[PDB]
Amino acid sequence: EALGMIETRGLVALIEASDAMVKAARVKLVGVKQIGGGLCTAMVRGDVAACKAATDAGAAAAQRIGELVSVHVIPRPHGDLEEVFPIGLKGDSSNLHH
Amino acid sequence: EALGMIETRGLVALIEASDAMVKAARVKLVGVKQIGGGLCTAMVRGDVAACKAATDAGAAAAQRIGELVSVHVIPRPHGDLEEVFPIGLK
Amino acid sequence: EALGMIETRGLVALIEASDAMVKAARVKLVGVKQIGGGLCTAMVRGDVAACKAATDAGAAAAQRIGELVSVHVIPRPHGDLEEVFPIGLK
Amino acid sequence: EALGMIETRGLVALIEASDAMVKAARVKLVGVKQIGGGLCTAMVRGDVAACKAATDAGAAAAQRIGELVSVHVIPRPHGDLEEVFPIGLK
Amino acid sequence: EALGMIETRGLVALIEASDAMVKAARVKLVGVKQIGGGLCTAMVRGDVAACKAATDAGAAAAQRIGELVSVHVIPRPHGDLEEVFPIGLK
Amino acid sequence: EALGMIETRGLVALIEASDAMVKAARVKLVGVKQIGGGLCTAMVRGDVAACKAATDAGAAAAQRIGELVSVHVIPRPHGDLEEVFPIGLK
Repeated sequence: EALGMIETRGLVALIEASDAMVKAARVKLVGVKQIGGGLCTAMVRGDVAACKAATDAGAAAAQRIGELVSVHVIPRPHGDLEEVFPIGLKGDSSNLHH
Repeated sequence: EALGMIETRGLVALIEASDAMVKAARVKLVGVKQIGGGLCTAMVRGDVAACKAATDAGAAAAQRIGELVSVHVIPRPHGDLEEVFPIGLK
Repeated sequence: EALGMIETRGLVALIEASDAMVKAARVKLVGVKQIGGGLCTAMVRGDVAACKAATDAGAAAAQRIGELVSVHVIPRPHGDLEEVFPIGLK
Repeated sequence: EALGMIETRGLVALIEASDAMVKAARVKLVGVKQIGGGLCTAMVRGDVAACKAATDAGAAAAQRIGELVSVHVIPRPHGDLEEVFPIGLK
Repeated sequence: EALGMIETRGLVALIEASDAMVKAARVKLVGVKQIGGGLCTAMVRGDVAACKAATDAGAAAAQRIGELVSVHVIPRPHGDLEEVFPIGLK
Repeated sequence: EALGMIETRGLVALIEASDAMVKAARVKLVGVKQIGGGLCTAMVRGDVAACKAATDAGAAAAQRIGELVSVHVIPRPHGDLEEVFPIGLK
């Protein structure tokens, strides 16, 4: 699956984009993270062409209400990019152990 | 049933808003928040019209005692939203 | 009972105003929450007027110690505000 | 019965401050604190005047190393301050 | 082995780097620390030749997606570095 | 024993300097720390001239990858500093 994300400086701006994203296309919202500075990021997985459209509409709704800084998509997430980023669906590592 | 929120720089603006918000219409305050930064956000959920009123009161009520950043209401939050954001009635 | 609250940008100013605040008149320091940002805020609850005297003086003493962001008071803090901000009696 | 503080933008400017304070006079360093924005505060307790020499010396040692933002001292802190502020003797 | 890292302002730029790093060459992505004002840093470890191919590609691909604040590889970090920084093979 | 320390803004910068720092003279990296705004420090102890040279190399190594806030040495840390700062050998 593709990785879509947008990062905003300003939460409210973030939630709105997350709303429009998951509304735009067939993409789930595998979570969000903030890292200080007021910067904070939301991330989604889906059909590549889904995550493309969602982010696109995400950036829109974001610019409208707040300060959007960056948006980007990644058709080919590195496998091991996960054990390190909230980019995960729950592969049930722990609920997978039983 | 709907979701209104406002984003400040300044806690004291955010608390004033909250207060105008609930006090302005029929909408329960479901989450405050922070993102490092000095920025933090308050949340409410009620009738579409309810949230627009309180949002309107808070934005204004904060305009006066500090920095306002953002107001918005989302009439019909996508379900996915809630599992991620502090946005539900517990 | 009313709610007084001051907010600054620097802990020193802050613990300073709270000290006037509590010294000025009939009020009790009840919470302090930090947004990081270098913004920090204190909270006290007296009879409305005891929170005006109290604040007024707090912001003063603060400003000499440096950078102050907000002062404000709310005589009748909406009820469910308590359950979301460190404003509560205890 | 004397409470000296220093506030810096930068840790190494504060670890210096404290080092000179404890050294200058007979005041007991009862805790550090940080509040985002790279601001943080060192606290010390002693003889009123002893807090004055110690502050004057530590403030001054930081102004050389870097970013100094606050130096104050309260000879007679309310008791409310202890239970909320980390100035506690321990 | 060698240790290369990239530091960004922005998590997104960051996430892209790592992804282009782990792709560019024979390197294992071993860490991501994070600090204030949204600077987050990313660790990797491999052939010193290989930590170059990667830091170069990860530096680049961030460049276009946002704010890069530093690239560097250390061929042979001291053993100390290990016990005080997220570099270690876990 | 003394104390060398070299504060930054930017982690990667701080890594290179802890490395070279510990690589310059004989000294022990006793620990690190951040306090927001993305300032952070490393802290080592060793024979006092150890620290002079090491700090001094970390400062150069640092001045280049990124931005350096503070270097300093305090040959004779007041024993008190140590129960409040990540300064000790544990």
